[PDB]
This record gives sequence, structure tokens and C-alpha cells, in this order.
Amino acid sequence: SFYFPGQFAFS
Amino acid sequence: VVHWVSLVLYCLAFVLGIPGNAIVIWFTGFKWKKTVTTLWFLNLAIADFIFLLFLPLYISYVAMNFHWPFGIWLCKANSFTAQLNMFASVFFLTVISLDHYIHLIHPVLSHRHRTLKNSLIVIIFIWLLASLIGGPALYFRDTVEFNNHTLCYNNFQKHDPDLTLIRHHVLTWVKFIIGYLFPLLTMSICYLCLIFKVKKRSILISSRHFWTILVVVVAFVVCWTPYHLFSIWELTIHHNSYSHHVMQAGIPLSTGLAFLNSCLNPILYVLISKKFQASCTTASSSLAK
Amino acid sequence: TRVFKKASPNGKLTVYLGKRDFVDHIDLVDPVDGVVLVDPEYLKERRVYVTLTAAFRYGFRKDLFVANVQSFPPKPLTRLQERLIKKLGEHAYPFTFEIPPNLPSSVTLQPAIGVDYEVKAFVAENLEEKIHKRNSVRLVIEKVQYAPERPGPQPTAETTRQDKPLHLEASLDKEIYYHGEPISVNVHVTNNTNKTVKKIKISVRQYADIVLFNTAQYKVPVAMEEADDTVAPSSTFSKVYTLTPFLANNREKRGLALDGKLKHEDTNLASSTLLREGANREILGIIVSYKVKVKLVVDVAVELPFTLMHPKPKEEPPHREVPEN
Amino acid sequence: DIQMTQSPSSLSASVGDRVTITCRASQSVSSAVAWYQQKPGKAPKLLIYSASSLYSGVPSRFSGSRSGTDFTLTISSLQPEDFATYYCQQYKYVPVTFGQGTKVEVQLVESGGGLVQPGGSLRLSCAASGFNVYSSSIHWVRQAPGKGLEWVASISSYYGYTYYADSVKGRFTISADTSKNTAYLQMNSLRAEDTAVYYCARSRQFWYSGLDYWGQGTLVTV
Amino acid sequence: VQLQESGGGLVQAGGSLRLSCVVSGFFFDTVTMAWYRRAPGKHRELVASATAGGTTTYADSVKDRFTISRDNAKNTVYLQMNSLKPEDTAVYYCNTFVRSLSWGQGTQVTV
Repeated sequence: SFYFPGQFAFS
Repeated sequence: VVHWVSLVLYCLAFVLGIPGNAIVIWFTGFKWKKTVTTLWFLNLAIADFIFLLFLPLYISYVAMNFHWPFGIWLCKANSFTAQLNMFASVFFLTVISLDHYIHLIHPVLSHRHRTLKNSLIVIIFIWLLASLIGGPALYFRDTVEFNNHTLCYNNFQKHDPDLTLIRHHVLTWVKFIIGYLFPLLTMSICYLCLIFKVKKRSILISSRHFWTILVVVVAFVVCWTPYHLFSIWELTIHHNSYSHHVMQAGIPLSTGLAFLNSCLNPILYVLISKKFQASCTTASSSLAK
Repeated sequence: TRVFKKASPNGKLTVYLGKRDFVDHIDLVDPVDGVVLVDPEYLKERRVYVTLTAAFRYGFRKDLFVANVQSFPPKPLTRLQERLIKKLGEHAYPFTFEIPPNLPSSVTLQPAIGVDYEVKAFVAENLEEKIHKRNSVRLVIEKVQYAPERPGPQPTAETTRQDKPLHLEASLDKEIYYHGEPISVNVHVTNNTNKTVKKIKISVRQYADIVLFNTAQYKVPVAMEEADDTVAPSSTFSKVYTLTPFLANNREKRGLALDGKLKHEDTNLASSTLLREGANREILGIIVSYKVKVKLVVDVAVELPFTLMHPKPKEEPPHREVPEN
Repeated sequence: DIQMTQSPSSLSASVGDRVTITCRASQSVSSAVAWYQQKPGKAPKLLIYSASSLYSGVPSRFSGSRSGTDFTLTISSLQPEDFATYYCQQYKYVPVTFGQGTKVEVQLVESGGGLVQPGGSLRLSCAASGFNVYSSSIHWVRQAPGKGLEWVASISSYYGYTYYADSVKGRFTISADTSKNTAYLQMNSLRAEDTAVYYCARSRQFWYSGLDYWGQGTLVTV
Repeated sequence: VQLQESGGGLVQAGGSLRLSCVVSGFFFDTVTMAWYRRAPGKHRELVASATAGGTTTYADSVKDRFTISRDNAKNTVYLQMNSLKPEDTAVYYCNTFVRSLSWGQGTQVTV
């Protein structure tokens, strides 16, 4: 839906 | 104000660690001039130092609108160094726990196996393993620009026609393994068995040579669990609709919480008990026959 | 006689021992005689104690045998003790010890680590004090065994692993062996199977049946002799081989058991410790044994136990490199 | 180092009397002092190996005693086959030193030796039989014409240790052939002072107790 | 540890000697140090006690004959000899009563 990146933290 | 506490704690972490790491590494090779224990402490100190080498960039990133005015290429290198140093620190804490288990319980086979060449080869093996874990996770990295928020979007949706959306769980799950299955379980079991093992052997002498095992594991777990639980929360978010912009603000704190034990390792493993800068000969006599 | 003595860093409490070498007979251990000399002063109310400790240094310090004797306030006196009493004077307090049997011998692992014995004297009102190193003596003694006069039976082994499945038989010239003496083996082989042998591997190992918390059987080869002999089916081959274990080629090896060391000087290979028939097997100490393998790869092998010890000395072992430095 | 001095330089006596030879040690050494008897034109023979213990084979008439550093040799009776030179030797340190000599008035075979021009090289072989190289220590001792015995080099194959005298360090090399049970001494840069009778002798590797067996002699003239 | 002492010489009979015994590198304190004699061809025996306080005990053969005193200021032990008998000739050593010091060369006296 919103397609949040999901990298608010370092990989 | 939410980002303010993360920024101030992250700044305190740098102040606690960078002087601390420098103090440690400056005497890892000077304490007794060498030993395998100081060697592993030295290499863990390196891991923490380069972990905090790119930390200023990250703390600048997280505080102000999560915008990244460092080009587009530097996301890859920053993520690579951060993840590699994080895994290196975790694995080195695990191998220190294993060394404690070996040297405390039945310290009989350690003497013929604690060779310097073995330490060098295991260090090389662990470094290459960390590098080969970091490779695929850092090579697949990019950046999306959504209103000045040029976050380092790696490939979280539809990298290439060759790739699919099947990575989104697995790349985290094995990640969740390296952060939960290996460190947490092994540290817990080794620490517990060493704890009640010394009870029956009475080797536990209280004060020095003890009282340290408890703190090192609780801080590690409380710092490292939030990251993996947030990854699992994102995996949950992937399905069952999106649960709103709520949360996801403690992550700078949680990683900052992670930052905390990065400045805790130099202060307690090596700055305890032993510190330096902080029998006549047998003769003979006469005897009447 | 030239009795041995050691003085503490403090100007008192000298300890006299006739010899720092106690023969460990199979059934009994030689008593630790001797006297301790102390001035009339500095002992107005305090009491003198002498402690014999059997430890297992591996750096903590695991304790095996602890014995304590009270000398001044209070058994017959030996001939050596009587002479020491006459020479030193009235202010000499004799002390005697009786080491229980089946205790581990003095032996260390080459890098210290191993089994060491120490005689320590005390000056305190009781045993519940944290005495300093200055007001004490730490003299290391030894408890070693020597080769028995009666020779043992000749070792023999046999294996029939794959007509006739690769008959193998080995024997030794004699059971007893001295340090440095060559070892002769027999590799009499009567092969009958179609498979042929390529290399004959003959090696002498040094078992360390050593237990601290769990039993272990570490394997340390001491000597190798590669053979380039091959045989044909239905053929007979038999020739003798010569082996001589020594420390010169075993310096690089880690964990090798070496004889007890008074100081940082080097010693030879640890002598095999022979025990009594039966008895307990959980002795918390280093247990050294030797045997030679005859391995024929194509992999049949045999085991030939033997004892490597020293003959009975005449006067005393020097316990040091006689041409030192 | 340690210099050993013998009080009687030349002693004269008859048959059937008690003679005493006094040996003084420069340093406070232990009872590790050995006594040797050398007939003219023959290798020295060990008599006492611990300053108090008599070697097996020699008559009981010989005896020794120690008091501080006062090692001495006492002979109860002087038999006709007793007139020889007696040397006092200590073996508590690597630079073993022999006495100045007191005049009273298993086979080892050495090979090689001869007229060698100065600055040349020569190799001496010591055929040893009846014992193992690893179970014994081979020592090389030279005797200048008219002078006392002097230690040259030694090898301990068990520990792989080789020792050389300060006057032959580097120029001399000692090796042992375990397969042939032969000890080899290599002589290089021959100066004028090397003219001496060289003896190859073997001593027990474990618990050194003096030089039990001696060679014959392969004197080198330069 | 050097244990250098002097004061021995040719005395006919009944002559004062006043031997000295100075120790360098070791502190007297409460350590009791005695005097020892070695007759020629014999062993070493005890002469006095010379403790920190004043309680002097001498051998049976030497009673009211030898006077011993020690002063800690210059770290030296003093011994007196009077009425020399002809059996009193010997090499006089001096170290701790516990014999915790190296046996240095001692002075030789004759009667």
C-alpha cells in the first residue's frame, strides 16, 4: 500500500 | 523532542566510546606486549572503532528529517561498514564467551590448543565470514527521493526482473538468525552453564574473576533484541495492512541503544581487576658424618 | 653430606632438607624428613607450622594432598634429623611427612603446567591468617619413580584384518627401556591377500591419561620412522627397525609431558608411571604411558606397550643441567 | 671463569706411603669435581666422579674429601703402577677447567690428524662403539705438549645442544652421526697454538658424572 | 650481602681483639645474627646470640669469655675477645643466627 522503505536503520 | 533524546544519547555514546576505544587499543598490544585474549580484545576494539567511525554521519542523518546530503553512493559504503562492524562485534563477543568457557571449565586442552597461529586463522575466518555476510546485504543498496527524504532504500520492493519479492522475509530471517540464534542462545547457555558449573567446583572466588558475567549478557540482549523485534514488526507490517506512521521513532533510540553497548565494551571487559598504570636462592650446608 | 637448605626473604625461618628427590616406590613413599631453624625471637607467642601441598598448577591451583604438622609446642627422629639437631643446636624443630601411596608423580607439560610439590613453613597463631610471601619459604621437591630390577615380559601383538587376512605380528627386544636407549621392533609380515602394502608407519606415542575434571586420553607422537617397503601377495617380509625417542625433535610439539622441573631448565621425556594392579583410576594427576604402533597402509596396526624410565641413581639426580649456562 | 689450582706441582715419594694432592677451586662450586689419572703416552682415566664417590673398577686405595672448596685426593699406599699425572676437573659450568697437573715421582677410535699448514682446515672423526649417541655426551679435549688438558667442544644429541670454548668459538664445529655412532669435529683457521693431542671422550648424557671413557690420540701439528 | 669483616691477627695470649662485622645490603632490624667459628679440620659451631634486645647466650665452652654487642646505627656487629686459650684459634664467620646469609670468607685468628 504505502510502500514504506523499511530502512529507518542501517542494513 | 522524540529525536532529541536519541540525538543526545547517541552523542553521549560517542563520548563514552571514542576515548574508551582509543584508551583500550593503545594498550591492547602493550599489556604484557601480547596475548590471544588481548589480541581478540584488540580486534573487537577495531570493530567498535570503525563501527563508530561512520557513526557521526548516521547520527547527523537520524536527527534532522532523516535526509541524506551525502550523495547516493555513500549509502552503500556506510551501510556496509555499519553492518560489518556490528556483526564483527557480536561475533567477537561470542568468541570471547567461548574462550571464557574453554579457559574456565576443564582448562586442560586449552594449553595445547591456545596457539597464536590458531588465533590468527580463526580471526581471518571470522573476518571473511563477516565480509561474505555483509556483501549481498550491502551490494543491494540504493536510495529513493521522497520530498528531500533521500533515505537509503536498498531494494525493499522489486530490485530487478531477475529478483522477486521473496527476499523481503528471508534477507531478514537469516539476519534474525545471525542476531538471535547464534549470539543470544550461545551466550545465554554458556553463561548459565559456566555460572552453575563453578558453584560445584568452588573456583568462583567472588569480586574479581566474577560479577562481570551477569552485566555483559543482560546489556547485550536488551540492546540487541529491539532491532530484531523491529525487523519482525516490519515483516508483520508487510502483511495485514499498514499500521500507520506510529512507532518507528524509537528505532533511532534502539539503534542508539545499540550504540550504547558499543561504548560499554571498552569500559568493562578490559577496565576491571588487573591494572598497571591505573625469594632467596637455594644453597647448601656442610654436615658432620 | 652437603644437606640442602633455603632461606626466606626475611632473615629467619631457614628450612633444611637432605635431598630434593624422594623415590616413589610402588607400595610406599619415602618420608619427607628434615628440620626447620628459627631464632628464639619473633616466636614469643606465635606457632610454627610446616605444610606439604600437592598441587596441579595449570595457569588456578588445584590441590591434591594437604598435610600439616605442628613443630614447636610438641614419633622417633631419623638419623638425618638427629645429625641436623646436633649441628643446628637446640632451636631446631624437626618435621616429618608421610605421602600416601598412588599419588601422581612430579611431572609437567612442556609449554608452568603440571604437578608440583611444595614445602611451606608458617609463623602464625593458627592456620586462619593471610600470611605474606616474605615470611615463608616455597621449596619445590620431587616424587619420582625408577625402573624395577625385574624385567617384564616381552610385548607381543597380532592383528588379522584384511585367503589369510594380512597376518601381522610385532615384538620388542625387552619390556624395560631407559631414556636414550634405542628401541628395536619386529615387523614380521606374511601377506596372503591380493592387496599389497605401500607404506609401513612405525611411531612411538606418549599417552597422557590425565584427569582434572573429566578423563582424557591425549595422543602425542614422539618419534616417526617412514618405511618404503612393499610386499607381494603370498610373500614373506621381516626386518627390524630402530627407534630412539628424544626431546630435540619434540621441542616444537605442545602439550608434551616432561619430567618435573625445579626451575625453568629443560628435562627429558616424562617417565612412564607404573601403578599397582587394580586400585582406583580417578587419580587427579598426570599419567604417562608409552607404546609403539606398527601400521601397514594398503590399514592394519598393532599396539606394543612398554615402559620408559630411569635406572636407580647412585647418589642423587642433579635436578639441573650439570654444565649449566 | 673458574681457575683450578693444585698445590703440589711435582711430588716425589716411595712405595708404601700416604700421599695427598690438594685442589683449590676459584669459585664456590658444589661436590661436582672429578679426578683423573693419566699415564704418560696414554689417555686419562677417571678415578673419582663426585669428589666422594669411587669409580667402578679402580682400587679402593683412592679416596676423596670436600670441605668448603678444598677438594683433595688421598692415596693410602703408592703401588709401583701409580706414578702418573693427576688432574683436578670441575663440571658445574660449561667452561670446564682441568687442574694444572700433579706429577708423582666400549671402544672409542679417533681418525685423521696430521701436518696442516696454518690457515687450513682439518676434520677429525671419532668412531664410537658400545653405546648410543643419544644416551651419552661426546666431549673433545686437547692436551698441548707439556701442558694440561683443555676443553674444546661438546655435543648433547638428546637436547640438541652444542657448546664451544671461548678460544675455538666459531672456528670449530662439532657434529654427531647417529646412524654411524660417530662424532665429528671440524677444525678451521688453524693457528700456531692449536698444536695439541686431541682426545675424543664420552660422558653419560643423563646426570653427568665425568668422562668415563677416553680415546687414544690424533695429535695435530701445524 | 657482601659480609666484609676484619680484626684478626697474631695474638700470643690474653689479648683484646674487638672483631667487627658489617653487613651491606641487608638491614638488621629484629633479625638475630650470631658468630660462628670453624676449627682447622672441624666444622662450624655457635659463639653467641646477639639478638635485637640485650639477652646474650654463649656456648658452654665460652662462658664469661666473649662479649658481643650490635649497634644498628652503622649496621655493624662487634665482638670482644679476652683471655685467649690456645684452643680458641679458628676462622670466625659472621652472619644471621638462622644462617640465611651467604658464607663469606672469615677472619683467621691464632693464639
